[PDB]
Amino acid sequence: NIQANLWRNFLYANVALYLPDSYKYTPANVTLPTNTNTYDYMNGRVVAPSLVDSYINIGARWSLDPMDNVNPFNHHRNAGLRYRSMLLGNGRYVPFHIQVPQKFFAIKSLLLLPGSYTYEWNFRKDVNMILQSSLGNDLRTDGASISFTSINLYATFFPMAHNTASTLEAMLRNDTNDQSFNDYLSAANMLYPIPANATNVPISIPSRNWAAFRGWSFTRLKTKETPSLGSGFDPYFVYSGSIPYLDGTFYLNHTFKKVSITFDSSVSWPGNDRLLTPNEFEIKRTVDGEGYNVAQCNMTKDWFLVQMLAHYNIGYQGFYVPEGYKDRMYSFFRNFQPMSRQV
Amino acid sequence: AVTSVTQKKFLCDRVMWRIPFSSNFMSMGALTDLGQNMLYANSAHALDMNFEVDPMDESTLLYVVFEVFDVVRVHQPHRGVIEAVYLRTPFSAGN
Amino acid sequence: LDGTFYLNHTFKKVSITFDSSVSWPGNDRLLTPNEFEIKRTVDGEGYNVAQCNMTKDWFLVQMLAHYNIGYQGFYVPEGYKDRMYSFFRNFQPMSRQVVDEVNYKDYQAVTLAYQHNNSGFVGYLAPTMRQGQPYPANYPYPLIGKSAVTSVTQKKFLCDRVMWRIPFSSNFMSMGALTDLGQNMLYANSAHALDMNFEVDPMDESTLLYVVFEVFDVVRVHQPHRGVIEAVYLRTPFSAGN
Amino acid sequence: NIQANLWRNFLYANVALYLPDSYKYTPANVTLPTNTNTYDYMNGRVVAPSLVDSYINIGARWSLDPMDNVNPFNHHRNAGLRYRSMLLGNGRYVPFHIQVPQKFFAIKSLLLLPGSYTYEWNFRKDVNMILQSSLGNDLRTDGASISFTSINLYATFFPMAHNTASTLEAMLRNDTNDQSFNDYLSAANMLYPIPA
Amino acid sequence: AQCNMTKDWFLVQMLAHYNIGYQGFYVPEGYKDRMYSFFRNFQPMSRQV
Amino acid sequence: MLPQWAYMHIAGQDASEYLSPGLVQFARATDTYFSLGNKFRNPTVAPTHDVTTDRSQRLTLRFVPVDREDNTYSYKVRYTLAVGDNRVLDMASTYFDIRGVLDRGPSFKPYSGTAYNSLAPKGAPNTCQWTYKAATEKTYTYGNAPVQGINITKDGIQLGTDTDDQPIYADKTYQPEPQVGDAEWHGTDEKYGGRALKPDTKMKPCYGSFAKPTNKEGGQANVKTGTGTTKEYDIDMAFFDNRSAAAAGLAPEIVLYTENVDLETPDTHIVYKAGTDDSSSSINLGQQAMPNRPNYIGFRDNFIGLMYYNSTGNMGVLAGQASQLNAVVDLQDRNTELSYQLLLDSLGDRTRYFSMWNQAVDSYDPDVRIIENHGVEDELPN
Amino acid sequence: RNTELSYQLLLDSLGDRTRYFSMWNQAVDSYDPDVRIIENHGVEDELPNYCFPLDAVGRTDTYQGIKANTTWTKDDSVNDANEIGKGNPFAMEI
Amino acid sequence: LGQQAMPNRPNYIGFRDNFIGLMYYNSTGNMGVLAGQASQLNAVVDLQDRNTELSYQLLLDSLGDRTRYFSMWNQAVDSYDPDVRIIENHGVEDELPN
Amino acid sequence: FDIRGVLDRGPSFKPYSGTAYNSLAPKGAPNTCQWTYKATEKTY
Ligand SMILES: O=P([O-])(O)O
Ligand SMILES: O=P([O-])(O)O
Ligand SMILES: O=P([O-])(O)O
Ligand SMILES: O=P([O-])(O)O
Ligand SMILES: O=P([O-])(O)O
Ligand SMILES: O=P([O-])(O)O
Ligand SMILES: O=P([O-])(O)O
Ligand SMILES: O=P([O-])(O)O
Ligand SMILES: O=P([O-])(O)O
Ligand SMILES: O=P([O-])(O)O
Ligand SMILES: O=P([O-])(O)O
Ligand SMILES: O=P([O-])(O)O
Ligand SMILES: O=P([O-])(O)O
Ligand SMILES: O=P([O-])(O)O
Ligand SMILES: O=P([O-])(O)O
Ligand SMILES: O=P([O-])(O)O
Repeated sequence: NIQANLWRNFLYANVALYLPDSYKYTPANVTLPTNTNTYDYMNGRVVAPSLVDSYINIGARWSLDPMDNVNPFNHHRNAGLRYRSMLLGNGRYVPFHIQVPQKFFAIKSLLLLPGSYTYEWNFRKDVNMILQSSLGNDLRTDGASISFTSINLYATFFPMAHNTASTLEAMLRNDTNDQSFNDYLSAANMLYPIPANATNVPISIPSRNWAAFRGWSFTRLKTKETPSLGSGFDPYFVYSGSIPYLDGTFYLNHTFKKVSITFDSSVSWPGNDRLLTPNEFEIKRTVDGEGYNVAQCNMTKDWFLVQMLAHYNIGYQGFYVPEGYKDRMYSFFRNFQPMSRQV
Repeated sequence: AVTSVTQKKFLCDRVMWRIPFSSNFMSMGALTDLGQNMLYANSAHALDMNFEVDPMDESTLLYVVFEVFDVVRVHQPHRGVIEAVYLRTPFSAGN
Repeated sequence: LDGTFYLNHTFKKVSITFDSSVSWPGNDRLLTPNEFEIKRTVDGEGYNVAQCNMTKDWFLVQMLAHYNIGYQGFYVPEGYKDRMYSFFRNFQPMSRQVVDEVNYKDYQAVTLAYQHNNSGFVGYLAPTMRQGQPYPANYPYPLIGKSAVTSVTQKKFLCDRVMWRIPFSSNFMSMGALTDLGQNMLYANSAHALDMNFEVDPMDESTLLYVVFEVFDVVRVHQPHRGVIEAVYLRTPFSAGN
Repeated sequence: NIQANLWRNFLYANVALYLPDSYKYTPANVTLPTNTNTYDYMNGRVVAPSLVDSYINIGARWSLDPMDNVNPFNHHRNAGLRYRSMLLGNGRYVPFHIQVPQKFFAIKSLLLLPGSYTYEWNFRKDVNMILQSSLGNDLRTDGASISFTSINLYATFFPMAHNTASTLEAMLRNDTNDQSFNDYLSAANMLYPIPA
Repeated sequence: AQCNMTKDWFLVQMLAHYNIGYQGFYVPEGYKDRMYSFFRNFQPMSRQV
Repeated sequence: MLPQWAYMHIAGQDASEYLSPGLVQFARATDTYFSLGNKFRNPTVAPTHDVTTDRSQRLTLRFVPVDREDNTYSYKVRYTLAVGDNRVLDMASTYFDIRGVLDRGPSFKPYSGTAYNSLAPKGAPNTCQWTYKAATEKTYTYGNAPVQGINITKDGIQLGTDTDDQPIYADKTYQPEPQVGDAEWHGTDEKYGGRALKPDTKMKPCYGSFAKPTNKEGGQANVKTGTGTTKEYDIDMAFFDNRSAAAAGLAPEIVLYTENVDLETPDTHIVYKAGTDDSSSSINLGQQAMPNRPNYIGFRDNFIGLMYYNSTGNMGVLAGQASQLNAVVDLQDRNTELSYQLLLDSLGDRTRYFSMWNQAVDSYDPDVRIIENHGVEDELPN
Repeated sequence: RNTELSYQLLLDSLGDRTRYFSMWNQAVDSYDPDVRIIENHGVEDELPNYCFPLDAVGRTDTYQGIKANTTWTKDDSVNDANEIGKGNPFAMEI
Repeated sequence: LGQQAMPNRPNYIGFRDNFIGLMYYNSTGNMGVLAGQASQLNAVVDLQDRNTELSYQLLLDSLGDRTRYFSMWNQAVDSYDPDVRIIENHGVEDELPN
Repeated sequence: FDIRGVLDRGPSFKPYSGTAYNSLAPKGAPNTCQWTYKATEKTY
């Protein structure tokens, strides 16, 4: 059966091998490293192919429950990472030559006027930080390393007419013509621990001014996939897959049930009877007796409303697909994937 | 066909969940209607939030982006002089 | 005739010199200011760019010429400005590693006839019936694993479909079809000659250098009365002969 | 190994078979034409599959060095040519009917006013110029040919109100309102030889 | 257009959907040639037997 | 030439200015049903003053470090970034150009499957031998001998004949070759030769097996040490006749050229063997190999991680050479890398790749994330 | 009047009907263009493809070791029942 | 009995993109003519160093989407499979025996 | 210009890969067939 074999191979290579380690075993007669972050451990643990066979939820479109919570970007069909691996070559030994952009918002677009400036920057040698693997293994233990031979700075100058440049310089030295930049994300970022199996994450923000506050965004990360930038080097970071915190490869958003927000532990926001369940933002419901889920999944009608407004201003005058150029890569609609199965 | 039950769920990768501090949740300006009113309900307020999540059998992190204005103004009054003024507000800057 | 260009990667450099004396653009403009270096194989300074053997200078020139991008950072042009025969759409940098035939100590120069891999399961030097016996492969050398061989790196690019472009514009930018330097040449108290020299990779057959001298190739059509049509043609510079 | 076989068939049909002739051989017991531009020559020369095997630069994204300088448009996966072949049909014998546009810059977009004009054009019969093959063989030697049965000129006219049309013509006959056109490429074109 | 459709009808359909036809035939802009439009769906075909 | 340029609309007015006003009004009133725009040239003419300098002046500058610090965990560079008189610099045009040596290490495997004998059934052995003592120790063999010979004598398999009509025997260092065999599927008894791995080269499945060549004719036999000027290989002929052949008439039907080689499995591992034992043995003829998991390794999207940001003890510096007051003030509280991902997405199309910045977004295959199982079109038996 | 059709045409004029939106079962009927119009460019089957025995040999005969004394005698340091095939591995073709 | 056959190489044959080659352009002894019937001065003046066919290729690309096909002018751009021109060898997912 | 005519693409035109004939046959397999041979002449 050629077709059945094609499908079973695809399922095994792409899904079954990426099941969590708890679905795997070590045969007697095989000794694997005790360090479970190592390639030899990940490569040596055995997966029963019938865990994801050609009859897996047959006739359904459905992601596997255990896989929802596995980082889907740590994968050999991550095409961006595959391209970036192949830009270097196909061998482990690579003398490299790359150009690295300046990203800090205060200077990355600054127009600098005549003068001599000291410009200094620090670069990482930590392989788990500067390299990425599709398996996510600890590259420090698994023998990756880099040395820097030379770092030069390049700069390009529009060949501006000198009278014109000189007039431009003089205007830009006036305080009324100071330049200014906002960081694109424009946020104070905060991380809060969620111990294994915890379901409630309360937070306080001690009393402050909220003038100009714009709102909240949030998501959930794995601690093992989140390095400390709290110092030069993080000894506890033993992972080299995608780092959502830094790169935007978020994938645990479906695990939020609900958020509630309370100014001065007495005034609920938005309150005002605005929401169907007005005292909180319910993202999704399992027990849904009034019928508040929407769009053929377990996401609530309130939450769907809030996100469509928040991204597109769509919601008060009917729900519809947003214009493609307004629905970009990290946008809600583009990424929303309702699913069902029977069992 | 066997007697069955049905299961429903969704994925939504790549996003962060967003709750704009805007009176109708809509984008009507970067500086929001409610962000401006907070200058008039001109006191300090404490904030409490309680997130409820599905259990995961490993430690995880809640990541909250508090959306503010994070700004620099750059002044270059003379050859080889550069002066920058930073303001993040609200949530004004630490060390 | 049809635009299916595919040998652009074989150019190494071009110099452009008016009246045999005046290198263009000259004026210390480029990192290598006496010629347009397209690609470098030896590159001690690290002037190559974008993870291939194309130079920073040439990449600046082609991005300005097609998109006016280069003075304020490099980035992807808008898709509708980057069309089928445009530079960025077709630019394909690439690398690989291979065994280091000089410094890999166990290296053996095994020609095709003496390699084996899938002995027993494939035809010998032909798409014909399998032959042989199961046996360890002698080729290719592994570039990976704990016994990866000593290697070297090769990099290059393709850029099919385009023609390479050098605008006669003082800053290389499109600021007007009638360029700034085109206008200045009007005040040339004399006629000038031009030398160009192209350096290319050798090819073991006859090839042709195709140069497009970009000018104004115009007709104006006058129809004064029924059944009368009159036409005035001007191509300038490089005015016609046929 | 189904997957390995699919990959190897792909590499062989699409890459190895298009390698330059210097990578090929003629078996003793095989007699090919001495005309190397010929289909039977290009079809009969043998390519060792292991020249582009499933382990070719394994783990790399890399065009083969000899293939960089092989015209990649002369290929059975050129979808435009494949479509143009199939528009005609799947057999060698084709009664055809086509419409061919005017490309000359000076007249292709001209608004032509009332009057009678002599309009003449010449059409090629040379099958190497007017046909294209994916292998690029000499179609004259390989027996292709064409006959033109008729060529008619079609012209479409906006059904313009006659008074409005008189106004328009009157304006366009003024030399102030002379039409003008620039050839799109807008270049003097020169070819210079480069010996092997 | 290399099928059994007439020049007349091709003119009417191109005019009716795109206002194209008195000044040359060409491919309409994609956003004017939508899911149920003429050009998007037009599929001329030939074979020998 | 200027009157000419005007006349040919190479320079001068655009058509809404040089055409008669009556025609322009006519065109404007009728454009939506008969278009005249493309029939009239509209010149564009670059400015010639106050845009570009006519002076000698570099477009791109390269600065080398004036100081650098190479530590265990980081590497720090200092530049004097100079903006000369009558120039301005957009910092968006600047970048750090880095050269060095990267080892991605032994866990890097930029492909699925094996480079070695990928078509071999995954539990098939190479032609090979083992020893066993039940007791006297004997050598055992399994495999096939694919090279047909004219004859076999004590000198090995005869592969050809002279112009003197004398036999030509295989050169043991590379013949017979494992890749060679009968050329068709299709009267007497025929003699054959082949190679075999000796017992001391521990059995591995054929699938995955690689051994480097030890001569230019592709032979793999280990080269013997302390030989002097004469190259010697670990190769011995082993001869065989049918177990059922008459003892008084024994003669070779098969000869195997047995050798030890440097057998490796660079990209596969053993997924089944009957016990802990590793040796060549009868049971180990049926060990099964599986290809190692793929593991691409590269720098990150947009080279995330390479430069320190939002990181207290490694803050970048941009300072006027007069002062020293740093214009960069960074916060552990800020997220520069993510801010830049989101900015790129708002500016352009993140499905497009740009090598210069390693701009190649992390993605996944949607058919892997969410399994759509519409089964298979297996209606016809194959 | 035809309201259902009117809404189909309306939706196509406002946005991109190739996008799906579960809320309204908005997922347009379509077909595979390669099913509606068969493009028969044949198959890239130039290389033969083979099935092999699990042991990669198939049928073998049984062989004893022999050594030259040319006279040949049984080599008692060698197993007397070794399975070796003559010729190529048994194969089938698909 | 054991002779082996292989299929002949594919060879598509059609008219060219945009019917290139069919009409003479930029070819001195075969110049087109458009003239006023009386006083037959030719308004077509062509040159051997002009390239009308390529000029039209490039014009079409500037005006619209060359990935779309229009049968009326054989408008179907020459292309190649990107994964043939540049081989990306990520191996095969042959982990399971078949 | 609306052109009608007769085109012969000639014997090198092959608009497909593979064969139209017995495509599933192993590529070295014969038809059911006979031959003669003399070492008296016989049919096999
Ligand atoms: O009421 P739901 O949750 O089954 O839609
Ligand atoms: O047609 P869109 O809305 O997907 O850009
Ligand atoms: O005020 P400055 O331009 O002389 O520094
Ligand atoms: O100087 P490189 O980038 O060509 O190695
Ligand atoms: O540069 P001139 O000699 O043409 O004035
Ligand atoms: O009106 P005329 O000058 O073209 O005879
Ligand atoms: O000068 P006409 O318009 O009467 O020919
Ligand atoms: O002298 P030219 O270059 O105007 O013909
Ligand atoms: O694999 P090659 O042909 O670029 O060496
Ligand atoms: O063509 P009419 O409407 O002016 O007669
Ligand atoms: O006959 P007209 O050209 O004066 O309308
Ligand atoms: O006109 P197109 O670029 O949307 O196909
Ligand atoms: O032309 P400038 O740069 O000397 O004013
Ligand atoms: O054990 P390896 O596969 O990381 O060398
Ligand atoms: O849009 P992509 O990055 O998921 O292919
Ligand atoms: O069906 P194809 O394009 O993989 O031959």
